[PDB]
Amino acid sequence: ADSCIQFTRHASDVLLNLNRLRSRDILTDVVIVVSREQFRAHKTVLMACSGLFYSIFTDQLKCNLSVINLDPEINPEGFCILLDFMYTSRLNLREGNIMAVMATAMYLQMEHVVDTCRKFIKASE
Amino acid sequence: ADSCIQFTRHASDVLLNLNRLRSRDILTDVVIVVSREQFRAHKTVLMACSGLFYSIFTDQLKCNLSVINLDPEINPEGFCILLDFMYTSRLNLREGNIMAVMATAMYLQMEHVVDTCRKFIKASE
Amino acid sequence: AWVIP
Amino acid sequence: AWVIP
Ligand SMILES: [Cl-]
Ligand SMILES: [Cl-]
Repeated sequence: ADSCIQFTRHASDVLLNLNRLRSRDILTDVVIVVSREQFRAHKTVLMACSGLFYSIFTDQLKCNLSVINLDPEINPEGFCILLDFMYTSRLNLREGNIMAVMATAMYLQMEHVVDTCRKFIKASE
Repeated sequence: ADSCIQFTRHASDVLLNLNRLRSRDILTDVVIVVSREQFRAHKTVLMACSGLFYSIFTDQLKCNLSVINLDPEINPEGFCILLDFMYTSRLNLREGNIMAVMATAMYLQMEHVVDTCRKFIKASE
Repeated sequence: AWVIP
Repeated sequence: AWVIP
């Protein structure tokens, strides 16, 4: 309908509550393994943020897996920063992690993160 | 970290993608039954929006149910409008549905919706 | 909050 | 979009 009203803060409040569920380990349904570091998450949030996870969890066989192992070249801290960004909209981008975050965002197909990483790197060159 | 950058549109893009998953029936894990009308949804989104669903899906027995039957006094159209609001931030509030939406929001413990309904009713009195 | 989107 | 929150 064209007659709707909108609650401005709704989407951020939903994201804040999904993050709360993740911290309390409520209804998490997948473990992402990155070089033996394990991260519990919600498949729907991963699919909503990452082109790679969207492709994974829409596959008729992988949709049922409770563990997903990422490529061993992926940095666990880079993945952690990206998972926090998925659940909070905030990216902890630092000189010491930018290359790992950018490489991880390229792999996860998170184009907005790749774009800001490219801009920060270009600014330092 | 206090050094984070934030992507303003992230939370709304996540919500838009969760709604897309719902429309395509991807990874929906519960059917909410309202007077024999059935609504497929994601438990995490319901818990993130509604105090009632948060209480339901954090219960050690109900967390495992794939069907939840609501009170027969709940109006299916009112529930539909609220479920759409959960997934989009947009509330289709109309003269013909406001009482049903308000009663449903009180039952689902969705205080911001109850508040706008009270304001619209008070304005017409 | 509420607005006209 | 990116901002300082
Ligand atoms: Cl992104
Ligand atoms: Cl609400």
